[PDB]
Amino acid sequence: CPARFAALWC
Amino acid sequence: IVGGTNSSWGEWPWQVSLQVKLTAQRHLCGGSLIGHQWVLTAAHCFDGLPLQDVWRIYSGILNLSDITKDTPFSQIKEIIIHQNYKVSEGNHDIALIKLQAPLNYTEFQKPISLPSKGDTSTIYTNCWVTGWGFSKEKGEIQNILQKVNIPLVTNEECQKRYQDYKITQRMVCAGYKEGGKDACKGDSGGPLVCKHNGMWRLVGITSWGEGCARREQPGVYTKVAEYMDWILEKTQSSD
Ligand SMILES: N=C(N)N1CCCCC1
Repeated sequence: CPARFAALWC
Repeated sequence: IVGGTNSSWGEWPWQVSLQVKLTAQRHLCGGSLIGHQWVLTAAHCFDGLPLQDVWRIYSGILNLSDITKDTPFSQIKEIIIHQNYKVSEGNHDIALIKLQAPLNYTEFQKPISLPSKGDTSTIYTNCWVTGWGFSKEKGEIQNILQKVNIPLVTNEECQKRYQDYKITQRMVCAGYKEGGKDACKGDSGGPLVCKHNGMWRLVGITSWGEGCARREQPGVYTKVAEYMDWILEKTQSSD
């Protein structure tokens, strides 16, 4: 997942 | 949640904690109970995950440090990720989870109401975002469920802060120009709920934003009303 998303390893 | 406060019992009875256990157990994402056997969350919560046996879903829990070995939890029977979700793109960030057993409803474990298809969010003036995510960038998971009051912003104003992403009609944005209040890491998939005439409904699913609580960088949420045909079709077809 891209950095703009909120999961822990995005 | 940045700039929020501690919630009390029964305020957000639809909020769940989606956790995994491999050798250790950790909170990964939020979700909303929408039916006796259905949780609604974000598709990106499944990116980089093993198969679904790892998941433990906690409902009727206010405080994650109150969880023990004997605290009951739900397990996953089915994961339905939106067919058109692609991770690098980020559109249709929505997923259904079917639980292995239906939950009995209590004052601390109840479903959130859903909007109608065709809903303009202009009537929602009192909206809240909840979760156990970081309270700052480069922060840590919070123990007591946090709540914060955030205004919705129009898609036109949201789009100005985000080149080069397209803010579509299927998204809804919320934030302060001055920042300081926002969702953050660990809040993914949780509810954006608005109270209208005494009742709460799910308006958005926590999805993305730049960092957390930055000035002029609103949080972006999947607009639930724009997926109500999908939600109804998938839950009926499964059931
Ligand atoms: N609203 C913000 N800032 N988010 C959404 C959840 C993932 C991290 C960023």
